[PDB]
Amino acid sequence: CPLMVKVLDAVRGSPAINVAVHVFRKAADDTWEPFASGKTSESGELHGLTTEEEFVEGIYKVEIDTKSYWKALGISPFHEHAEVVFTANDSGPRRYTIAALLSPYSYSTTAVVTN
Amino acid sequence: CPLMVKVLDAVRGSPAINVAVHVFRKAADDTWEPFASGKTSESGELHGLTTEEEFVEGIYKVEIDTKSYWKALGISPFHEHAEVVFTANDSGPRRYTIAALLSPYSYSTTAVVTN
Amino acid sequence: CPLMVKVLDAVRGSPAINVAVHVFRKAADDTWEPFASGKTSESGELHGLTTEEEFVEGIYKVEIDTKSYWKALGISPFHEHAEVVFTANDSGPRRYTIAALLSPYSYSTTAVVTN
Amino acid sequence: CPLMVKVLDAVRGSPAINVAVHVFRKAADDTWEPFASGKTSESGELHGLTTEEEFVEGIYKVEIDTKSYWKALGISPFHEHAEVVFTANDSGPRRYTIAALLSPYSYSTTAVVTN
Ligand SMILES: Cc1cc(-c2nc3ccccc3s2)ccc1N
Ligand SMILES: Cc1cc(-c2nc3ccccc3s2)ccc1N
Repeated sequence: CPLMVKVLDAVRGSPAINVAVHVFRKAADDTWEPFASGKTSESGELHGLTTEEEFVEGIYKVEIDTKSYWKALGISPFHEHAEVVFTANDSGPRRYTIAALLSPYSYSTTAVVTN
Repeated sequence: CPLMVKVLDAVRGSPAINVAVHVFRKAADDTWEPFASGKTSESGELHGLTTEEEFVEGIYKVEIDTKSYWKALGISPFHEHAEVVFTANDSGPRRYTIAALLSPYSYSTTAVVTN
Repeated sequence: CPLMVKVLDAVRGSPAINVAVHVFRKAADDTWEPFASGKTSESGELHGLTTEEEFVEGIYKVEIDTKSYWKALGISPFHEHAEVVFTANDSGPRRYTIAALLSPYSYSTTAVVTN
Repeated sequence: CPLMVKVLDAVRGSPAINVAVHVFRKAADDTWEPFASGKTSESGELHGLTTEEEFVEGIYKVEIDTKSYWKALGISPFHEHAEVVFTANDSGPRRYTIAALLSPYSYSTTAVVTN
């Protein structure tokens, strides 16, 4: 509910299906601890990463494994992955959608924060 | 069902709400005839523009009235509107989503074509 | 000099070379009159479209012929072209760079306005 | 010369000036070692980060300090920074331009790779 990831393919004009996504939370020692992960669905979406109880304020990193996605399509890509790093705050809207639009040599990302 | 428009605001990190959208279809005389229109919802989406029966193959133009959107937020914009021009074909997937991500001096658009 | 167009290819990570560009200006009768045209160089850039004297106040449309670009590379893209429509020089003369980043099913455009 | 960074502001339609950029290279022990750093000029560009001799094969991370950029302009943005991670020079030496287009809740990045 509170954190969703959506991935789109700008070459095929389609959801980016079966993309691995890893979420990390910054620890007190300034290391990235694993938090949640999954693979995007047939709709390009990854739901159920976390719960309101566990998604406390902090710095989070969403890593989208774009290189493996392009390699599986036979397309040489530029990036190792796409990383989205942000602070979650409780004074802001409650639902976070991290969206990424992928091309072999480019990506765009935006946050949609609602409620 | 066959044609949906989704608009996002990259300044606020939100759906772009109440954006006027006008759809045109190219006529035989190479003029743009009005086809469908509406305003985006609270989710930034505009549904119900057309039906499968009416959405025949042809060249379509989706005009998103970005200038009025930014002016209503007190932000000086660059573009008069964002225009998305494309051919609809029956050999391709059946549902078209035209997505646009808006900033005052920039926009990005992508097509998600599924089924 | 006062109007430059730069086009990049997000699939190859390269300038988009030999892209046709047509510029129009809205006339008093609300028709798009031809204003200037050209093709991008090896650097993806198109210079020398107009002069300070000729580039008067008005509403301009920069049409970037993306479909022909992709088709020549063996890709059947979504868009017919990318159109950038804006009011120019209404505060006085300015220098405009219209940049476009192209993918088969997506494009992004931004303006850099100086002076 | 072999590595350049260019940053644009999609809110103002201008180069993003005085943006801090830190480059890291992955070491044999899989740690990110500092490689180069600098700030964008009035043109939004950062030149002279490295040399052909020093810019050997490896995995590099270009960290663009977008949060500090927006905060200085009175905007509380979403991202901590924009990170661009890529393998460089594995086919031989190349010239890399990392471009980023910034909005408060979104960024786009592309690579132009030549030679
Ligand atoms: C980064 C980016 C994202 C999008 C989209 N987000 C969403 C989010 C939810 C549903 C459809 C879409 S489509 C569209 C254009 C760009 N550039
Ligand atoms: C990431 C991105 C970058 C650009 C631009 N790169 C350059 C590089 C050199 C000169 C002008 C421009 S403009 C345009 C659109 C997007 N989305």
